[PDB]
Amino acid sequence: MIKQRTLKNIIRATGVGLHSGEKVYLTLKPAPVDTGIVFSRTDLDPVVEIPARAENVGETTMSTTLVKGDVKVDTVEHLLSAMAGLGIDNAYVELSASEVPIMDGSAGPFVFLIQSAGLQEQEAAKKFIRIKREVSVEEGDKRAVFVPFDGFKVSFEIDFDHPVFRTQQASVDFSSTSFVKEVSRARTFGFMRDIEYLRSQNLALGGSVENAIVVDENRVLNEDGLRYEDEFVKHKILDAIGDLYLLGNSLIGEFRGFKSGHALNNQLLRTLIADKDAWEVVTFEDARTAPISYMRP
Ligand SMILES: O=C(NC[C@H]1C[C@@H](NC(=O)[C@@H]2C[C@H](F)CN2)CN1C(=O)C1CC1)c1ccc(C#Cc2ccc(CN3CCOCC3)cc2)c(F)c1
Ligand SMILES: [Zn+2]
Repeated sequence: MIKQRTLKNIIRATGVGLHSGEKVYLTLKPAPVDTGIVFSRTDLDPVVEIPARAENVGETTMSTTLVKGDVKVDTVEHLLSAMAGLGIDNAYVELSASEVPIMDGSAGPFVFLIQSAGLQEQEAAKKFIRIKREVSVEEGDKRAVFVPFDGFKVSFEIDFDHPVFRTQQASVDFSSTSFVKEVSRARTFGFMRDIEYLRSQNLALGGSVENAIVVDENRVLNEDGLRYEDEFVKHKILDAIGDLYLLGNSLIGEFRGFKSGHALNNQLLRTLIADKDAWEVVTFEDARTAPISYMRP
C-alpha cells in the first residue's frame, strides 16, 4: 500500500527573498496524516497559516503567492516543487518573513536538506488526483493542458526569439526518471532588460548570479554558465510541478505547457477542480500495480 509521507526530522535553512531581498529563516516540520503542506508566517502575532492550495493563490504577476487577508507568502513554487518531487504529503513550512528564500534559484538545496533529514512513511493511504478527461486553458498563444496518462509526466515548450535559445522543448516521465536528477537543479532565469525594469520598480531586490541565470542580449553572464543545455525549459517544468502541487495531492496524469507560467497554471488548476467529470481521488492498496513509485524514504 502506497503510504502518506512527512519529514523524519525538522529542517532549518536561511536565505533571501528573490523579490523582497529580505533575510528569511525557514523551518520544515513533520505534520500529521491529511494535513497537506501548510505555510506559516511565524514573524506575526498571532501566527498566520495558509494551506498551499489553489483556493489560496493570490493575484500577483511575479511568482506563485499564497494569501489570507492581506498576509502573503511569495514564491512558493520551488519549495512546493521539491515537496512534490519527493512525495511529501504532510509538512508545516514556517517562514520569518513574506517570501520563501530563493537559495541557488533551483529546488536542489531544498531536496538536499529534505533528503538529509529523511522522510517518514505514515499509516494512511497516499491520495492521488487521477486525470480522467483532457482539460485545457488558452490565453493568446499560451496553452496549458491536463491529459489522462497512467503515470505522471510533464512536457513543456518555451519559444523566446533570443540568441541564447538550446532546446526549448523537454518531456519527463517521472514514473521512470528522478525529479532529483533531471529537474531539481534547474535555476530560474532573468533577462537583463526585465531585471533593470523590476529593479526600477523595487522588485528583484534579492536577485544575483548566485540565485539566477542572468541572460543579457547574447549570453549567460553567470561565470560557470548552465547546469544543463536545456536548463531554461527544465526550470519551467520545475515551476509547473510546484504549481501542480497546489491541488494538494500527487497527480496521475500528464501536464503539457506551451509558453505557460503561474497565472495560466493557476487557471488550469481552478478549471480542473471545477470539472469533477475530469478527475477523481484514488489510493493504491498495492504499490506493485500502481503507475508511479517513490524513492526509498
Ligand atoms: O522573474 C524572473 N524570471 C522569470 C523567468 C523565469 C521563469 N519563471 C520562474 O522561474 C518563476 C518566477 C520566479 F523567478 C520563480 N519561479 C519564467 N521567466 C520568464 O518568463 C521571464 C521572461 C520573463 C527573474 C529572475 C531573476 C531575477 C534576478 C535578478 C538579478 C537582479 C540583479 C542582479 C545584479 N546584477 C549584477 C550585474 O549587473 C546587473 C545587475 C542579478 C540578478 C529577476 F529580477 C527576475
Ligand atoms: Zn521558478
